[PDB]
Amino acid sequence: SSKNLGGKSSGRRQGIKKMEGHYVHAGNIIATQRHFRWHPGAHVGVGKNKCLYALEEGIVRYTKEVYVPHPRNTEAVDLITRLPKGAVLYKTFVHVVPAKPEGTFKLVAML
Amino acid sequence: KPKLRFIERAPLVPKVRREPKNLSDIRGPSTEATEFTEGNFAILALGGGYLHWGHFEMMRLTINRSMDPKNMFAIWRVPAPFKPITRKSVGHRMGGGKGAIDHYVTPVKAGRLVVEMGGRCEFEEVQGFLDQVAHKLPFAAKAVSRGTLEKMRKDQEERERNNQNPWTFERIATANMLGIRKVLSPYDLTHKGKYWGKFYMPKRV
Amino acid sequence: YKTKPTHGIGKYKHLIKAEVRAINLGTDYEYGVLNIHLTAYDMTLAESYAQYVHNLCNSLSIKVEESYAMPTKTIEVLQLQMLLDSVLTTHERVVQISGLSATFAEIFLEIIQSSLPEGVRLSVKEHTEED
Amino acid sequence: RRTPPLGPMPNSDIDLSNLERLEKYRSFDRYRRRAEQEAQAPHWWRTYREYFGRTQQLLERKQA
Amino acid sequence: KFTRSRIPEKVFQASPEDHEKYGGDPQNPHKLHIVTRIKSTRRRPYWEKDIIKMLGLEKAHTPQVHKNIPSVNAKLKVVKHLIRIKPLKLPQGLPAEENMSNTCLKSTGELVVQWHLKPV
RNA sequence: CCGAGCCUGGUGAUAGCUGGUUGUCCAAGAUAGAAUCUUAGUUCAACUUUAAAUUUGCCCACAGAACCAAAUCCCCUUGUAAAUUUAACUGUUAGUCCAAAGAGGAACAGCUCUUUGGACACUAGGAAAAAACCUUGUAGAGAGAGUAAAAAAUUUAACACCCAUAGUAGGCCUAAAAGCAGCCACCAAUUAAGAAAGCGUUCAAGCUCAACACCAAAAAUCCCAAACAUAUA
RNA sequence: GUUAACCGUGCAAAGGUAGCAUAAUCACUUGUUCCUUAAAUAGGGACCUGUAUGAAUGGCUCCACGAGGGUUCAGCUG
RNA sequence: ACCUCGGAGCAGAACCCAACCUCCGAGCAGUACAUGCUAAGACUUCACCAGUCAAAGCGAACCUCAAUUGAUCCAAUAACUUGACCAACGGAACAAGUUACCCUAGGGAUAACAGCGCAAUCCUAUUCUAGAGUCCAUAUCAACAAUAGGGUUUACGACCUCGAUGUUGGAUCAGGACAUCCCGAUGGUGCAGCCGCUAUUAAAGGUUCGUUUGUUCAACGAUUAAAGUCCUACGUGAUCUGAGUUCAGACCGGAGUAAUCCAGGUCGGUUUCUAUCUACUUUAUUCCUCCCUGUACGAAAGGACAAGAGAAAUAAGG
RNA sequence: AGAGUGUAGCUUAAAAGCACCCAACUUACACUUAGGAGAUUCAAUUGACGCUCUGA
Ligand SMILES: [Mg+2]
Ligand SMILES: [Mg+2]
Ligand SMILES: [Mg+2]
Ligand SMILES: [Mg+2]
Ligand SMILES: [Mg+2]
Ligand SMILES: [Mg+2]
Ligand SMILES: [Mg+2]
Ligand SMILES: [Mg+2]
Ligand SMILES: [Mg+2]
Ligand SMILES: [Mg+2]
Ligand SMILES: [Mg+2]
Ligand SMILES: [Mg+2]
Ligand SMILES: [Mg+2]
Ligand SMILES: [Mg+2]
Ligand SMILES: [Mg+2]
Ligand SMILES: [Mg+2]
Ligand SMILES: [Mg+2]
Ligand SMILES: [Mg+2]
Ligand SMILES: [Mg+2]
Ligand SMILES: [Mg+2]
Ligand SMILES: [Mg+2]
Ligand SMILES: [Mg+2]
Ligand SMILES: [Mg+2]
Ligand SMILES: [Mg+2]
Ligand SMILES: [Mg+2]
Ligand SMILES: [Mg+2]
Ligand SMILES: [Mg+2]
Ligand SMILES: [Mg+2]
Ligand SMILES: [Mg+2]
Repeated sequence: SSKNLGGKSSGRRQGIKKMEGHYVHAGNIIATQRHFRWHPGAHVGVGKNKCLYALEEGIVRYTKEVYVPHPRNTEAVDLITRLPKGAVLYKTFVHVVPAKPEGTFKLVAML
Repeated sequence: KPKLRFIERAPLVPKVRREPKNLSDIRGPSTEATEFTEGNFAILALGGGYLHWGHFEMMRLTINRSMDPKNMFAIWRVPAPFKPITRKSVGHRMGGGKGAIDHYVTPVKAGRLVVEMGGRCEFEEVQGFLDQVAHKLPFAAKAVSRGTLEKMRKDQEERERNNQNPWTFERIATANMLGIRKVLSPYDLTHKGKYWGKFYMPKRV
Repeated sequence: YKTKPTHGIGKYKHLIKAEVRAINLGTDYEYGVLNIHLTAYDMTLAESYAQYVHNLCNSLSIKVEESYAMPTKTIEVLQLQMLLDSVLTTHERVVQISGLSATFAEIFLEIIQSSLPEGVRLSVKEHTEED
Repeated sequence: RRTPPLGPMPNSDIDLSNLERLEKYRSFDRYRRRAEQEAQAPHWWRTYREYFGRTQQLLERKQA
Repeated sequence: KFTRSRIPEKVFQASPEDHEKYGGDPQNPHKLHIVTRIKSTRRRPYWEKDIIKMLGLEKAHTPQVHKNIPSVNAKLKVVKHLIRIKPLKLPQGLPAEENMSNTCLKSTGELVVQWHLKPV
């Protein structure tokens, strides 16, 4: 008969959309997941899904940085407290090294 | 207590999750108990295979019968049976889910030492019944002292070194000389020529 | 990534342990969970003493697993001569201590003795109790 | 594949067999400080920095 | 699963013995390969076939020239069992404009800019 | 020829089902998945064909893709020649074996189900015959040439000759247990012979041994090429 | 509970009565026993957990009759 | 049994990935009431549909949660909005049994018969010596297990055949294997003799008649030297039977409201073919009797081989 | 009598940073907030007082 029934769910198609070095315009989704596999860094936002999106035009970069959580989020704090006195956690981040300058001064007129 | 203790069939706390039959616990050489631990003689398993409770019982009994308990002792080097095995009822059509659990079995790999022996004795005294045990067992097995084992290893090493055949298996594999990886397994880089399935060709190199 | 050289830089769970006998071996020794029962008549005093003990333990790199308090026993006594009542109370406060190597324990005991407050009594014994 | 690390990994020296003898950051502040220090150090794995970035007098003072 | 075989680079390192066996020297290495195909692209993976095509080795036994340089070498490695790689070596000077027409590839890999049909 | 007559008409009824579908020649061309009263079908996708516009497309190297094996993605060079879009369509959308990673089943199936790669459903040569193993593909004529894969090897168990007296029928235990039912002890005389290692004794007795001396096959019509150890790779 | 008259207890509209019974009657089933045969998974007669018998769904006897289906003495006959 | 949705494994490192594979769960709840309005740029459950995320801006402050859901048209509604366990969950606005009285179109894409594969089950032989066998593992039997082989059974699979490969038994005729039931020739024996048990070798010859029974089987009676095991499309229906069994009639029990049904029982129930081709159509065993003999052997009970003579029986040929 | 030297507990600090102490939250610890205390042993890289170590 088969006692087990139910798990016929498809794959979520999650993962990295933009790998390191890829040029990225503002608003594009860099990477999608459940549970922070990758974290947001410079010029990278977060949705409600934990999906990372780019906040500026330029090159995506991945980097191992030091994890220091917000003091109001409690679990992380607890974990930190638990750790021995020389250790630091480390975590993988996604930055967007911005390409163009925010703007340039151009000549309007000679008054 | 110098005597093989009772290895009861199944654990006392059984497991409701049915495992899939991964045969990779048979395939290849044993990562686990290759070397000794305070026992001069042993039964070396020269091949992979699952040990039923019956086999265990046999091992226990024969040794006990032909043991000199004051002068010698014995140890299990294999756990009690723990991998469950589902058999379906007699003569069912295919499908309708996975079958119910029947019996439990320890996987042994080649290179494992199954039973260990020690005490005031030579290997010549212990050979007789250990050989019998080996014969009884469900794989290539060999009654093996420490010294004997060492000798065997040395011989193997020599073979590896000596051979005038320029073409080893390893060389052909890793370099991918004939695109031969289209034939070979991905495990045939670590195992090399020596291991095929549960079988371990000890001569070849 | 796994194939990268940086693999497992985020690994933290081996730095945390998220999961009793008296081991007296041969040259390395351990007393098993010693309960220091601080019995006294003043509520404050016993507490103070307990606190001090705890502090000492902390200083000395010794674990303090439990530091509970036991209930106050109302020993109601009739002062016989004209019945004059005197409802006294005895307060027991505990500080459990695990690991302790040969030389340390004696020293600790000595320290405790030195520090003993005015009208307070000790009892150092094993954990096997029913609260 | 399983390449070895280029230089020394972080959190390698401190672990040991006995975790429960060690001091631990009972606070947040200490941890934060440590993190900052780590950040300040160079490392070998790329990072944010890679891509973006008398006696008499004393005596007198004391007297004062 | 059959896979796209990654080959370690201890395989591609010439020993002194190897050198002795074959012709070449480690200093002053050959510039150019003659790369001949000696095996079919059938009964093989598509990638290999593609590589072969790229190399210009559709015809067997019909040699092509190539540069002895990393990218090309990598490609060759992908299909090295399908092929015979031998160094192009020029005893006489390499072709000018007057010679061009008169050339001959030969066995033993040599271009030979004087090609007469007369004996010595 | 009645589960509801026969005839004519509606009726060229309707058939996701079967059968059939006619001159020549050339060219490109093989099966990810989706829903579905749907799994004998179909619409979309995917692959495929044509005509267009194009600018990159394959192959890729450092760097990079997480905490609780084999590889892959990404990817400049380089070797190459195409891929993407636009316009127009049909047809495939009931597959097989082989290698490899697995799952179900008996670590059964020419079994079933996924993935990765072959091959076949396209010619040829081999593996006896042979779809799926190997060698090999772009074509035609030649009474030319060099090659590729490509022919299965093995034959097996002799083994010792001699010589054995004693404290002692050790104690203990046992109706009796004598080297040998079970324990403790295992000392000791002569060159040399265990407080006995096989049998054997109801207990004894006799036989040895240790020691001196001496030096792989069995099934059903009829075995299945014929045959061959010797002139130079 | 005492093979049970009997007792205790529940549910029901009533609780299968007379009869007949291994039947042309789920299975167990070659049920058990007497006759029949040298020999009987057949036939006849008895016994009765038929747990799925049974009363105009007709129950049970019985005279005649039946190309109905079984068994059989004798005679006979390729 | 399942049918929609979600998490983990199979699927170990970008996506993707199955089974009537293994395991957990969902068909909400809580907090808000700017859960306002707009809008660059992306992801996407391999299509579409559905889903996801979101910079800036305007307007205001100073969402949690893994799944927690349902198209169109229709309804209800002044309007905003709200309607399904349409759970067969991409949903037909609303429909059920049965057919052996059946029919049609197909299918060897899919079963029963047979073959073929495989060999779990089944049978056989070795290995191993625990244990039985007053003692003694191997006269004989034999546990745990090991290594082979077979293709008698029950299955499993679905590769040939559904523009038909016709079935259970029996008759007829038998070809074959040997894993020998008898007949021969040996070895061992817990073989004195007679009987035996066991192993080697042997397939020239043979392997009964009845009661019951649709039956192979099975039981029983009488014998016999013996009344072998199997294969051959469960040998053999263009040679036969058709008692069973696969139809239309009918009863008993039961199931069902009923039509009707039952891997229940029972009475009844048409078996067609002139041979085109291949193939083919005259090559001694055994039992008993008499003696040997009431001898060998055995303490007695009992009781032989061989050698010889005579009678039969079947089979083959007249 | 000789050797090593010599920043408060400690330091590839140069008057630092960690250790430390009292309160208030705390059962207590821990955290946190308020406070608290501290040092170049002394004379021009040299010498003379302080320890540690080895002798008598
Ligand atoms: Mg899943
Ligand atoms: Mg799926
Ligand atoms: Mg029509
Ligand atoms: Mg259809
Ligand atoms: Mg073509
Ligand atoms: Mg529908
Ligand atoms: Mg198949
Ligand atoms: Mg199939
Ligand atoms: Mg050609
Ligand atoms: Mg003797
Ligand atoms: Mg009945
Ligand atoms: Mg009759
Ligand atoms: Mg009539
Ligand atoms: Mg999409
Ligand atoms: Mg905004
Ligand atoms: Mg539906
Ligand atoms: Mg649906
Ligand atoms: Mg009928
Ligand atoms: Mg029909
Ligand atoms: Mg078929
Ligand atoms: Mg069949
Ligand atoms: Mg015995
Ligand atoms: Mg058919
Ligand atoms: Mg036909
Ligand atoms: Mg025979
Ligand atoms: Mg037949
Ligand atoms: Mg016929
Ligand atoms: Mg009739
Ligand atoms: Mg006929």
